[PDB]
Amino acid sequence: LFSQKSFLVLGFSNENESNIANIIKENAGKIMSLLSRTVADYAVVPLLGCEVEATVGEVVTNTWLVTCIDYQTLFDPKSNPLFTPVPVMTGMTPLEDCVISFSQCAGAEKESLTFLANLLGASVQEYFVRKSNAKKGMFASTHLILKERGGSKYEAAKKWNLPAVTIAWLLETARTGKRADESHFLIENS
Amino acid sequence: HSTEEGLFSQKSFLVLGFSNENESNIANIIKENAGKIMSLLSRTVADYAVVPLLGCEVEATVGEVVTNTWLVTCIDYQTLFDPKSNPLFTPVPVMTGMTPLEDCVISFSQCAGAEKESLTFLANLLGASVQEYFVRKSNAKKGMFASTHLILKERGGSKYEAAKKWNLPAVTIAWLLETARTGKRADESHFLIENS
Amino acid sequence: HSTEEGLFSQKSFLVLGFSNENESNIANIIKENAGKIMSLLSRTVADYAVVPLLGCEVEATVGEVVTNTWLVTCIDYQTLFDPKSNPLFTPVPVMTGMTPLEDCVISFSQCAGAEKESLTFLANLLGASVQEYFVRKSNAKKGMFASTHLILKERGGSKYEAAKKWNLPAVTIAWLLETARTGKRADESHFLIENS
Amino acid sequence: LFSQKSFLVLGFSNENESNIANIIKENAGKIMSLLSRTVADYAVVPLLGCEVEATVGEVVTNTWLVTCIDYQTLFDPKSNPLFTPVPVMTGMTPLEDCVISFSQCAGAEKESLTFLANLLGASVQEYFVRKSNAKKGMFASTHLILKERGGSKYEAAKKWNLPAVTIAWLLETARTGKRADESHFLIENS
Amino acid sequence: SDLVAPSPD
Amino acid sequence: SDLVAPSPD
Repeated sequence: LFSQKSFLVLGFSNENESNIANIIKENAGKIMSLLSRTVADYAVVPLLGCEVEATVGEVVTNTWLVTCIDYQTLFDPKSNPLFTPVPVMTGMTPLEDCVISFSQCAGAEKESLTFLANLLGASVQEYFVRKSNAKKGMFASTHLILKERGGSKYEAAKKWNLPAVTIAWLLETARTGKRADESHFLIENS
Repeated sequence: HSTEEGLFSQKSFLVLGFSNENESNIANIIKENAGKIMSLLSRTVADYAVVPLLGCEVEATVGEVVTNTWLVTCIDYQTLFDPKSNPLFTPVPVMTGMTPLEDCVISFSQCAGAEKESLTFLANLLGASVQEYFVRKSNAKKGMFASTHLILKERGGSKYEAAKKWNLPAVTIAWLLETARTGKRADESHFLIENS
Repeated sequence: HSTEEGLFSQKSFLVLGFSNENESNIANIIKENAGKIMSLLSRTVADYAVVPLLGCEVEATVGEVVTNTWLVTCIDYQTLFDPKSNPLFTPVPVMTGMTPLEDCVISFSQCAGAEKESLTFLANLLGASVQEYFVRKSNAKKGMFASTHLILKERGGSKYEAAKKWNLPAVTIAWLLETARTGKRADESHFLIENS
Repeated sequence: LFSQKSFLVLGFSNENESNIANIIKENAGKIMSLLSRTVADYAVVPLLGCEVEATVGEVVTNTWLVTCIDYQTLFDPKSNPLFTPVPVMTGMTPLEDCVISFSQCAGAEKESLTFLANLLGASVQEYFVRKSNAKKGMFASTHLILKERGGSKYEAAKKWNLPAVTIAWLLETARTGKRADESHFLIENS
Repeated sequence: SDLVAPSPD
Repeated sequence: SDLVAPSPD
């Protein structure tokens, strides 16, 4: 799949670096050296970015790599904001009182979105609920994050009058360190 | 973009160099946006010192020296602008006593609010008249004076097209700031809006 | 909507009741928009007397008595608003010395600029605190206080929905003005944003 | 005052190190070198402690130094828990919903106690109040921390039914990362 | 119910 | 009052 493409792997622990290089080699890509050979076609970095000391082809995230392999398609890094480093105001937790459930998100995308929500202080629950329940251990949700009008959770947000917002809502919150105004990002206005 | 988030939550400010009236007005605006006001005798270093557009003395250590122009602009757009992103957000260097724009008449385009108010202050300090409307001919009956210069930020808009059509100079804000900084009327040809 | 038309072309103004600083600031703003400034000893009747929000003495005949809130609002939107279309454009009746809103905390929605500044002045005069952000719980660490009342103009928007969701009173500007006029905290139930 | 005593200064920025060495020299103490001379009588370290690589006489905090100079008395480092490194469970904020006012605390002691309260997430207000007030910008207090039965704030805590607790309460909270039970540390039981 | 289930996959 | 003041020093 990745035949004739070359990669640097940067910013990871020793173990995770070796793991990502191996996935790359299975899809026919080649892995390069420190003080490096030639400029690599792609540099794979962590989701929040890191130092990129060499001129490189495209700075991409491990989220991009796994999504390309999962759908066996070479996605443009510009087609999804999680395929390139995500700006995060360090140390800011603007969602500390929020409870998020995601809809229409899968795989690596869902993993990364969950990482970001927790980093900003929100708690993420697989199930979307309107009333806390001590016995089943679920808390009422404050936000639905999704992609399209539609689905079980969409309808629930409408019945329960809870905001159902686009992914852009979370990325803008991360970028600024302040809770974005949900009312500028409603799924209903998309 | 901030709903019901406090703009200055957990930030602290000194306010220095203003009149009693503006001091209370600035403290009051800061507090409405969740900021804290510190004392002259306070224990610690404030996050910000808020000062006049041309600056004043800041003797106590503070995090960043910023102007009320910065303060008010942030509060108006509920956005935390970087103080370095616009030269009017930190004290503006002015050669005191020079009036190099004394025969000029300026209209601004694409400037609104607090930014516009401060740019107008500067043009008047350098001796120019500022007119709200952009016209090419004085008209005594209607009380309007022709503008000599348009200052703006980007190509586009009614006053931009009017300045090309009437062949009057359209320059960046830097032109005005550069003139104030040096005390000599700067060269318009380095600042044409068309070159950018 | 006015290009390069002068906003106040052919209109004349007296400015009364302000400090020296605000007097020069108001005269300067009027002149930037082509208005004329008349003398205390002038021959004729000015089109407008510009006065403070709560008014002052107007002994000479003038066309209409208007507040700087009206002035500034007109200049900011390059629109000639009718002074009767908003009660803050002409002097506002205030029972002097009453603080009926002393335990209240107000946030405004759909008010910006000059209007918002004057409404905030009035709420502070009646003894209330005004907070920029609309929140339901005080949070000491973040320096934010819960608001007790939302004042707004129309149904809709983030703070409106938040006031319904948290079940806090959402009232028209009239509520605040009516309280000031009478010196007694008015009944919120006559002013619910939902009834209109 | 500190005639014939010698000191290492460790763990500080360059500026703060030079500042502390100067205070020491004014009270006739001597300042030692890296890979060091002899074992110093005292090592001055930050409040939360730091690495102490050399055998030294007594590990003491800058809080101890200033308190000794303020009362012109050479206090035993063991006489107050702020004179030696304070155990802090790193990253823990057990007091995040608390509002503290201090009584009977002054100078360096009050500064250090305030540092610790904020580090654990509490907000500290100079004035002790029972009702939040938006206009004067004061929030209701949850805790009084003090030393003795007595004083204005003591009496207020009783009238308002707020816990008035010993300093031990705060140090134990810091040490464990969990909010200590106020009822084990009441000033009334001291 | 009061409780909306997963995105099963 | 409802509000006890500092330890002024």
